[PDB]
Amino acid sequence: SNRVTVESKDIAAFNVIRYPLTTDKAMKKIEENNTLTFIVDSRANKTEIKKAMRKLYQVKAVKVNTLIRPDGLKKAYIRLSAAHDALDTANKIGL
Amino acid sequence: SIKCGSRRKARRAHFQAPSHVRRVLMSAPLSKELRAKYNVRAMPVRKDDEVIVKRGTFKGREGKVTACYRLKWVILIDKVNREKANGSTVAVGIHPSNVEITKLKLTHHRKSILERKDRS
Amino acid sequence: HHMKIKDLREKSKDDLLKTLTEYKKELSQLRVVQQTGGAETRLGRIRPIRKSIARILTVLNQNERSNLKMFYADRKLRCKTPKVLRTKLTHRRRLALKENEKNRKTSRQMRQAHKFPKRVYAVK
Amino acid sequence: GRFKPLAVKKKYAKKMNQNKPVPYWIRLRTGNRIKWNEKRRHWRRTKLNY
Amino acid sequence: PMCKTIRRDPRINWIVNSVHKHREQRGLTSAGRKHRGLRHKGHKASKLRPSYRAAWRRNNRIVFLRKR
Amino acid sequence: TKGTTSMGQRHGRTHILCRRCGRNSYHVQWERCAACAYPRASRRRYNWSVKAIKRRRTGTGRCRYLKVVNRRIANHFKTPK
RNA sequence: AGACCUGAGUGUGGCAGGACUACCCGCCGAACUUAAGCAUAUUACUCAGCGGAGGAAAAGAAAACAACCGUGAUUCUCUCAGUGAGCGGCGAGCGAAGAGGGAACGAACUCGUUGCCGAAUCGGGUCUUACAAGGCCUUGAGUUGUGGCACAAAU
RNA sequence: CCAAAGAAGGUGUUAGCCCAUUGAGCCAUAAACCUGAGCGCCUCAUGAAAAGCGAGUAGCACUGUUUGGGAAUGCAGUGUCAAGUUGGCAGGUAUUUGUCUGCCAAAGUUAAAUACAGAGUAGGAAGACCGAUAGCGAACAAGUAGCGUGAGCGA
RNA sequence: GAUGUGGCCUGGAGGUUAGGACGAAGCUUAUGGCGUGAGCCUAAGAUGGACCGGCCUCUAGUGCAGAUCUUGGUUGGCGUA
RNA sequence: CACGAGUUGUUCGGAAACUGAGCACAACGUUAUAUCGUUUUGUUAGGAAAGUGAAGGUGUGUCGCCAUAACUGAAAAGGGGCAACAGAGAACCUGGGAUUAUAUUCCAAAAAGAAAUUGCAUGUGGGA
RNA sequence: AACGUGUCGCGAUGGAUGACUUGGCUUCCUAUUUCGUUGAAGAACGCAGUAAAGUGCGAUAAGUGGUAUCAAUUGCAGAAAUUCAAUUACCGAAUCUUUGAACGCAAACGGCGCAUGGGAGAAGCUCGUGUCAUCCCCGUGCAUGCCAUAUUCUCAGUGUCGA
Ligand SMILES: [K+]
Ligand SMILES: [K+]
Ligand SMILES: [K+]
Ligand SMILES: [Mg+2]
Ligand SMILES: [Mg+2]
Ligand SMILES: [Mg+2]
Ligand SMILES: [Mg+2]
Ligand SMILES: [Mg+2]
Ligand SMILES: [Mg+2]
Ligand SMILES: [Mg+2]
Ligand SMILES: [Mg+2]
Ligand SMILES: [Mg+2]
Ligand SMILES: [Mg+2]
Ligand SMILES: [Mg+2]
Ligand SMILES: [Mg+2]
Ligand SMILES: [Mg+2]
Ligand SMILES: [Mg+2]
Ligand SMILES: [Mg+2]
Ligand SMILES: [Mg+2]
Ligand SMILES: [Mg+2]
Ligand SMILES: [Mg+2]
Ligand SMILES: [Mg+2]
Ligand SMILES: [Mg+2]
Ligand SMILES: [Mg+2]
Ligand SMILES: [Mg+2]
Ligand SMILES: [Mg+2]
Ligand SMILES: [Mg+2]
Ligand SMILES: [Mg+2]
Ligand SMILES: [Mg+2]
Ligand SMILES: [Mg+2]
Ligand SMILES: [Mg+2]
Ligand SMILES: [Mg+2]
Ligand SMILES: [Mg+2]
Ligand SMILES: [Mg+2]
Ligand SMILES: [Mg+2]
Ligand SMILES: [Mg+2]
Ligand SMILES: [Mg+2]
Ligand SMILES: [Mg+2]
Ligand SMILES: [Mg+2]
Ligand SMILES: [Mg+2]
Ligand SMILES: [Mg+2]
Ligand SMILES: [Mg+2]
Ligand SMILES: [Mg+2]
Ligand SMILES: [Mg+2]
Ligand SMILES: [Mg+2]
Ligand SMILES: [Mg+2]
Ligand SMILES: [Mg+2]
Ligand SMILES: [Mg+2]
Ligand SMILES: [Mg+2]
Ligand SMILES: [Mg+2]
Ligand SMILES: [Mg+2]
Ligand SMILES: [Mg+2]
Ligand SMILES: [Mg+2]
Ligand SMILES: [Mg+2]
Ligand SMILES: [Mg+2]
Ligand SMILES: [Mg+2]
Ligand SMILES: [Mg+2]
Ligand SMILES: [Mg+2]
Repeated sequence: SNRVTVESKDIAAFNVIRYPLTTDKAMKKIEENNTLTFIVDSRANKTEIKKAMRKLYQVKAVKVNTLIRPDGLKKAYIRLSAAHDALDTANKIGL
Repeated sequence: SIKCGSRRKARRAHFQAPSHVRRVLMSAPLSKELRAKYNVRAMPVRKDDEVIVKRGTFKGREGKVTACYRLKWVILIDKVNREKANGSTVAVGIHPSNVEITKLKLTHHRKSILERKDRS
Repeated sequence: HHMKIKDLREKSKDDLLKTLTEYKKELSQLRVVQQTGGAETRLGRIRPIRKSIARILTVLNQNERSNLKMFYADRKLRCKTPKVLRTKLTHRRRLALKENEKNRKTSRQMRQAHKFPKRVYAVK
Repeated sequence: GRFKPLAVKKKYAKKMNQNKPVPYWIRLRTGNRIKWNEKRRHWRRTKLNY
Repeated sequence: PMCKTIRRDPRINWIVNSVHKHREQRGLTSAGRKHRGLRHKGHKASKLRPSYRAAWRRNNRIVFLRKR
Repeated sequence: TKGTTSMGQRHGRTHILCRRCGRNSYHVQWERCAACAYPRASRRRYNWSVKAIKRRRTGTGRCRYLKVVNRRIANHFKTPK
């Protein structure tokens, strides 16, 4: 192998998901739609976002909706399974 | 060796000097007692040094160095200050070559510097 | 917080990876705090944690590269050395003749050199 | 309109991000020379044409 | 140039050197020397040596001696 | 007529951004750049425009690796013992 | 069957590609301009164009000068010399080379050929601390010729 | 009061003695470089004590080009094309004979003196130069803002 | 159109003499004096805030009123169309 | 002007994945110079550009033949690509009290709901 | 008268002049001074607690490591002396996103492959494990040409022979 750098498997999830959003739309989605909102990697897809959510916050994402914002950042609308409460995991996150 | 034949180059080397060259440039003379006991004529000023202003308006003012700004080419002294329009107290900057070091803040590295400097 | 470089150098690869994981977790939490306001004292910890991550990764990569350069030192492996582990120098310097190849002489040239060596002499 | 390639969208996003005033504390720095951004762009004055 | 036999043979060792890259493009081969007039010396090639450009520079550059 | 009225007849665009130089000189229909001749391997360089050459030459950008290799050459490829 | 020759396909190990291009090397190559017009001429074997390398390049070791009491690779400098050379609608204009004073210079070598040998060669493995200018092994290349000895500074 | 230091920068006015500087010298050091071709060990090398030499080549012819080269300086295309048993090339007016001088083409490598006429890296020295409409377009977040579909233009 | 001028003026260089924080250059003038003149000098700034004058010589990117001159600013037309 | 926000898709448009007027990488040829020419009239290149695999043999598993791995091949002429957001193709469509701004894109268990379609698998039921 | 005309003093507009120059231009010198498929030069995105440009840097992102220094940086904030954490200078160790000669195939697509290693896997299977189909992610190799080469690889030819 011509690549000799040490790349670990325990960090990819931290790169896939950057930070949650605190805006009013995000708060409404948390309260009503059981949905969390994160800024994610712009090269990431929905499958790896689901895996990152599972590995980071120990919740199941039934649906992930993504958009690339007009400022270049990709947003993620992540609805959790009914067995997980978005408000509880949001408090656990610190949002 | 900032000074050279070309004044343009000497001024450029002085005013674009890095931080450590600026430290060397901002040296102050030691007192006669310190010159007697260390056989050194001048040292770069340092925080917590005790200095006395020899030149300028604040001549005779004595205090402890609180800051060596090195970006404004000045040292801030606790006893040297003035009030603003608000009445709050602000530190007046003094060029280190206008002051005199009366007590040194001594550390092992500065002791090694003094041993490097002494003429004996 | 801050990780000492000597402490990182004494640690093992698995412990290094674990420390990297915990620091990445801390940096993620600090990014969250940076989004939701947060105390300036907390936000002052971001740069130390990023530099500690950089220090851990530097130790990991230096150890890996030294170990791999050791592994390919043997002539049985040295022909299969990855390009990234070989010496860089310059493209022309890599393709240029080495001193050993440059100094090659014919048997006639060597015999001439031995038979008529250059002398050291002086004139009064 | 609706269609743009993602590279063009990212160039437009960067130009949108650069279109900011200078922070106030920049003007208070030692030896500062910057007052305005002077590279501010308005969509109705000069065209990026991406 | 990368063959070990070439690189370790004194007779052909010179051509590995970087100054001989594409020597046919600069006219250094025998045919290039032929069409450059380097087959002749002395009075048959005075204006051709070392090259036409070199002799033209010698004969056409205006010389300003310091004191004149 | 020609003039103002015909300015409103100008639709589309002859050039878009170039992948190689990013100059908005890539002729869409000919699929080649007017500024750097991409996708030709070599770039446009003409001695009748020395100003353009100086605009595009080495050092006008970043020299990410050139500075590193220059420093390594200046230090005679110093390596640890 | 197999061999050789002439060509393929894969594996293995490498190289080329672009940039720079002020100077340097090869080709290509104008016109404005001057001639008080203009066509040869001039500008100019220049600009523009194409290709190539370096720290310098190119040149360089006599199929050279000369006609001497002879000199002695190349390059460059002053002079030769704007020349009682020479080329030119012999008009406008172009236009060098020996020699001499110097800079530099340990400056000289390598093939082919011809004679005498004839694999003594070169790559690969492997071992000597070693991809040794070494030893062993290898049809693998090579006898459609690698290498060694001698050729005027020699005997 | 210094001066083996007067050196021209900084500091609130014009500073040898306020600061930095301005010396001898000291410390450290991957390789490379220099030194009885520095000095050891193993290995490996090593010194002396008759023939013929470059063939589509060189020449000629024609045509083009280049040159001061002029009955043709060099080169190119095509034609056709050698000699070496008294050889070949050069000897600046063509030819045929002789006689003399040099030299031995058609394979190759070579440092230094030379260029850097809009290059680049790391450092230096400066100037009877310009002093913000000057000097680089640019003393400033300048090849920037801005203009053009574009080549480009450009404060 | 030629020439002459111990003829005037400007930026630098060798010299030589001075001047300046008790105010240098720049700038202003019903501000006088001198010179045929180019100009020079003084005075006053309720101007300026740090450089600079005279003389001998050397040197040049050395003197503007106009080039449908260049750049910058202003301006009557005009509170008009 | 300043600050803070906003663009959510298995089914919508594109691509994945069609050919067209055409382009021109390779290949070959030419040119002092590739930065030139040829390259759809079924179609590159003096041109050996197929790396696929019908039937066989051998072996595994599935049954009473099928699938899977290997050795010998029948057949298949004419290299690789791009070029349509109006041609071809294309499995979602209503209600909402779901916004300040998005929606055939959001709605969560009574999904307001009702579907249609791929890919892979497990049982069920039948055959090998 | 009023408009208007002068002169003086003081204001405004306007930024000449003079001083000052970390700039330019010109000349000269030194040297283990000359990039790139081991991916250059150029393009593009991004990185700071605060950060538009510029500078520096590359997901280790206004920097990691090492060596010298010897207490800062500085607008605010945060942290707080013998190597071990400062800050500067230098450099040996590293990092180095998408590209670009750009080279798996394309491209106004952050697209799509073939081999080969991995990773994650909430269905299923197996006893919350382990294993894991489709789907997804990552690393490496894969352009063309040429040279050498195959412990002597596989072939083709009404080429030349030989059995
Ligand atoms: K001195
Ligand atoms: K002082
Ligand atoms: K001919
Ligand atoms: Mg979407
Ligand atoms: Mg001193
Ligand atoms: Mg529209
Ligand atoms: Mg408009
Ligand atoms: Mg658009
Ligand atoms: Mg000569
Ligand atoms: Mg129209
Ligand atoms: Mg068009
Ligand atoms: Mg080119
Ligand atoms: Mg090239
Ligand atoms: Mg002219
Ligand atoms: Mg004429
Ligand atoms: Mg005329
Ligand atoms: Mg005429
Ligand atoms: Mg000519
Ligand atoms: Mg030219
Ligand atoms: Mg070069
Ligand atoms: Mg040479
Ligand atoms: Mg000679
Ligand atoms: Mg003469
Ligand atoms: Mg004469
Ligand atoms: Mg001529
Ligand atoms: Mg001589
Ligand atoms: Mg031989
Ligand atoms: Mg001074
Ligand atoms: Mg010796
Ligand atoms: Mg001969
Ligand atoms: Mg011939
Ligand atoms: Mg001519
Ligand atoms: Mg040569
Ligand atoms: Mg140079
Ligand atoms: Mg200017
Ligand atoms: Mg200008
Ligand atoms: Mg008159
Ligand atoms: Mg002047
Ligand atoms: Mg008056
Ligand atoms: Mg003038
Ligand atoms: Mg005037
Ligand atoms: Mg008016
Ligand atoms: Mg606005
Ligand atoms: Mg905004
Ligand atoms: Mg073509
Ligand atoms: Mg056709
Ligand atoms: Mg078609
Ligand atoms: Mg055909
Ligand atoms: Mg298509
Ligand atoms: Mg359609
Ligand atoms: Mg659709
Ligand atoms: Mg709307
Ligand atoms: Mg739904
Ligand atoms: Mg920024
Ligand atoms: Mg990384
Ligand atoms: Mg590609
Ligand atoms: Mg390509
Ligand atoms: Mg046969």
